[PDB]
Amino acid sequence: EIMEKLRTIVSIGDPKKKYTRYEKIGQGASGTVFTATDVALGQEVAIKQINLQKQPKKELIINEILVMKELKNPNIVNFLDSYLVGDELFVVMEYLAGGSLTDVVTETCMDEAQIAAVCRECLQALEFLHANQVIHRNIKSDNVLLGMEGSVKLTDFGFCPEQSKRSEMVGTPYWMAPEVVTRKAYGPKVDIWSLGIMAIEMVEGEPPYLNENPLRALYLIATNGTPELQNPEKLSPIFRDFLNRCLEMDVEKRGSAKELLQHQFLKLAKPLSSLTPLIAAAKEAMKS
Ligand SMILES: N[C@H]1CC[C@@H](CNc2nccc(Nc3ncc(C(F)(F)F)s3)n2)CC1
Repeated sequence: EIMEKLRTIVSIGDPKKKYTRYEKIGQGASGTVFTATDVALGQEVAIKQINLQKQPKKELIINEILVMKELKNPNIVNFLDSYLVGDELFVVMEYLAGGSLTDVVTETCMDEAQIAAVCRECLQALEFLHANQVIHRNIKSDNVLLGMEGSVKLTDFGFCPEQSKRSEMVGTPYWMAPEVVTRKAYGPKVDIWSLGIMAIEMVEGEPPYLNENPLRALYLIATNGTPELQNPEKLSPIFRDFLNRCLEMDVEKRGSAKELLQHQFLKLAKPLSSLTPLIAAAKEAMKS
């Protein structure tokens, strides 16, 4: 087969002439991710190189790249373009110079206004994914990019994780909502849950359940959910309220993305340029 319908996403041309100074940045289960420079625009991009030959049956399934093509939003890392050489698909996406939310969380302390900005930006992205029936599933520190000009973007989701029951857990899935860990049918609002968790992490410098064995963490998530703050009184009442609405254990009561964009806590937001000192400090701390 000719893999039809590649026509819909591939542009003509050699991606090794359109882009230069490739540098490897991420191996990965089916994907090398490079960084590189557009020879015409100067712009830096991420390029995922995919061997369709080793793409087990996942052929039209992996033209959910076409879904990436249709669904574009300021608060996600967007598809830019794609090229083909032989059976190597190069997918070109936005590159954001900055750091991950994790790095900033580990090396700086954030105030409530800056946390309010991040959450605002994350909720805009969520609202978008949700209106288009995408659940992200992995809303963690590690999948938020903070841009040196104040951009916030979500990263590392599909749709268009499942571990055999017979397997040990090694990692703790600290971000996962209750209804997820007990393997019930779930919806969008799990992303809200996880955002909740992520907000705690921005305050505490760390995720919940890091002192915890994975199976205990699972249990606590199912029975208690709302991880329960080291020192509540440290947080403004409005922020705790925000947390509460995100971390409501009954799905129906927990807030939607759209609801929560109207919550009073996002009115604290500082402008996004307030995130840029956070990044510079994180870069400085990591020169080790
Ligand atoms: N899934 C997480 C997000 C990617 C991250 C890679 N490191 C990094 N560090 C500084 C800036 C930056 N910007 C990016 N823009 C686009 C990008 C790609 F599309 F590759 F994800 S990474 N990325 C580590 C784990």
